[PDB]
Amino acid sequence: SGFRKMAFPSGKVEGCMVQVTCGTTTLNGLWLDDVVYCPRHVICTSEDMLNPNYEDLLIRKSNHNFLVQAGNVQLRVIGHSMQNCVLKLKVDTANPKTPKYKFVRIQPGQTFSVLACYNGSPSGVYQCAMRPNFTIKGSFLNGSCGSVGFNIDYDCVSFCYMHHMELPTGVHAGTDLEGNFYGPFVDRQTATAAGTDTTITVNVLAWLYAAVINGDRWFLNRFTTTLNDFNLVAMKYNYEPLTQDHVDILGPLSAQTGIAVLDMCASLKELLQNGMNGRTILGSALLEDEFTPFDVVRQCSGVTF
Amino acid sequence: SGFRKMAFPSGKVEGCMVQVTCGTTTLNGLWLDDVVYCPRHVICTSEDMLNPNYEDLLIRKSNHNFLVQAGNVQLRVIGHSMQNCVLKLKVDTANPKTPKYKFVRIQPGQTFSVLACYNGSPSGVYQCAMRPNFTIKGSFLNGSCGSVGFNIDYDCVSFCYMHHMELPTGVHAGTDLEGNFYGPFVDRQTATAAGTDTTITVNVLAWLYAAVINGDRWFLNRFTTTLNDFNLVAMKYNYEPLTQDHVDILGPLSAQTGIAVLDMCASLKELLQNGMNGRTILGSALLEDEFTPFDVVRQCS
Ligand SMILES: O=c1[nH]c(-c2cccc(Cl)c2)c(-n2nnc3ccccc32)c(=O)n1-c1cncc2ccccc12
Ligand SMILES: O=c1[nH]c(-c2cccc(Cl)c2)c(-n2nnc3ccccc32)c(=O)n1-c1cncc2ccccc12
Ligand SMILES: [Cl-]
Repeated sequence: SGFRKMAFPSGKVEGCMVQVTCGTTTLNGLWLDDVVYCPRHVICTSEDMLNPNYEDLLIRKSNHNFLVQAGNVQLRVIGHSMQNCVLKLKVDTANPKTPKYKFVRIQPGQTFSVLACYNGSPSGVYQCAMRPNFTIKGSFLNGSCGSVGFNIDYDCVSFCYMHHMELPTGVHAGTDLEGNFYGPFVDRQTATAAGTDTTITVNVLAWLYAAVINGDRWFLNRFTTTLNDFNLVAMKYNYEPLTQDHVDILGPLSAQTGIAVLDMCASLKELLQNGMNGRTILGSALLEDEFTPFDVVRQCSGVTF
Repeated sequence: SGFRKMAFPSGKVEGCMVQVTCGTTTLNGLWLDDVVYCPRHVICTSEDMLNPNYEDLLIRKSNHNFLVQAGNVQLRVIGHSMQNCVLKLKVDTANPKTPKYKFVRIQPGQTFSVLACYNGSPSGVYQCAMRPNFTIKGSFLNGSCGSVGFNIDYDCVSFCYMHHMELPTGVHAGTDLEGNFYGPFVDRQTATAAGTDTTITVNVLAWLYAAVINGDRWFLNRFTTTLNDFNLVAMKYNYEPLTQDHVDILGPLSAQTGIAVLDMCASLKELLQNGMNGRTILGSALLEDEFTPFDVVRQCS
């Protein structure tokens, strides 16, 4: 029993983190096979960050301008290229600790484990969700760029996030590993801000199932709802639409608890309309929305990697 | 910016996790140099657990009755010894991935990371605290025993917890890596009562400082309190007393923010007495008590 913010074991990713230095800037890179991936703004001075044309800025660099430190060994850079916002440094040595891996782009609401690093060295690991407004509520200090987010499935690490920037309100923006930012954010100095956010409905439902699995049941009720009737209520409370796919993905939790998804939806409807009336669910006084259905299954069923 | 329940990277501990089988029971062990540590109740059946004579039960076991597997590689046990409530299984091979390590016994209120494992393989990693009643609010299923808690103190892995049992409350109890239980719990079936779980006041104050560092300031006020007067309000609300040592440990955060510790006590006093009035602090509608002062400094600077 129990339910915690639970990250994937991070060892497979730790073995891939390196330090990348260009000029007076140091940040983190991800070393997979014979390529090191890092944010392309490693080549930028703070002065460069205004209307930068990265094609100019990168042609003014050579291989010897990049210093890649992998523990006690210096990897020699033998080529470089950029894939949209991600710089790819070709090195002379394939990382012998490369895990089985994929690059995936996740959807708003999906979660991942962040391995926060400084100077190529892992510092901590925590869970994040990609918010509907395409930010993440991370914990990142100066020097954390190039830290990555990932999920694991069996023996395969699926990298889905590379950290690039902090926004004015203290939330974070970054790219997938193929170099495309999540959301309208850009690796240049602009006066932009995160937009209005919403609550990830399918995740709140997953977490209510986690609560039932752990014995917290006070919020259940006798009612059911149709999917459309639920969504008419959800929109009023700034919740994301629940799709039929979300209902399907919640199936395993419904089977394990015996509570139909639309029955859970009626429970959530009543919590939104009445509040929690001083009670708590899994130690929280708010409805938690950064556990996916799979996060609940992997934790409550003891999946290993 | 930002503030998250952050665990230490688990890779150094992953390299020490092994599977330990005795009879039909499989749980986890910790492989350091040529020794594997695991809960001694691995040798018990559920019927043995009703009234176990661990000394007699261990005498009856042989080295070959302990099956140890590191990944898909089998290790041969060449000795077995009581270590309070854990077993030390001597094996043929020193673990080549043994990190620099020490065994530390932690204090109530201190935090640590847990690598939850099943059958010798890792499931996930999370942060938790040793509660004032010497339980931990973990996430553990059947088969998780032998999973360990740890901190990474600079150049060294500090192992502080090995998991042994879930109490009827759904919270968890275990030993340090010397095999001595935290709290009054025992590795046998009892009508074990758990003490009063109280809130870790020094940690709540640390987390309020984290909130100010991150820009949440609405809860500060111009009232004042003495330490004794604050502590009277604290235990009214089932908070632990705040000691002079706690005040000094909050020194670095009070210096960074410019807010005296007793002035933050005045803020916490008002929050306890009036509530939050529908506002949140660091994304929470409740006061968080599982970040130590050290956790906040580590994460915020
Ligand atoms: O580390 C970083 N480096 C840089 C940086 C980029 C280029 C050159 C240089 Cl010299 C630096 C960041 N910038 N700055 N302007 C940007 C504009 C668009 C994109 C990224 C940007 C940045 O946001 N972060 C940070 C990341 N996460 C948390 C942080 C907390 C506190 C301070 C910085 C944090
Ligand atoms: O895995 C475990 N194994 C055993 C066990 C011990 C001896 C023999 C056998 Cl055959 C089994 C546990 N027991 N049982 N009585 C005990 C009495 C004192 C100490 C430990 C005890 C135990 O509590 N746990 C568990 C640990 N954490 C979470 C759990 C969730 C759900 C079920 C079990 C959980
Ligand atoms: Cl809360």
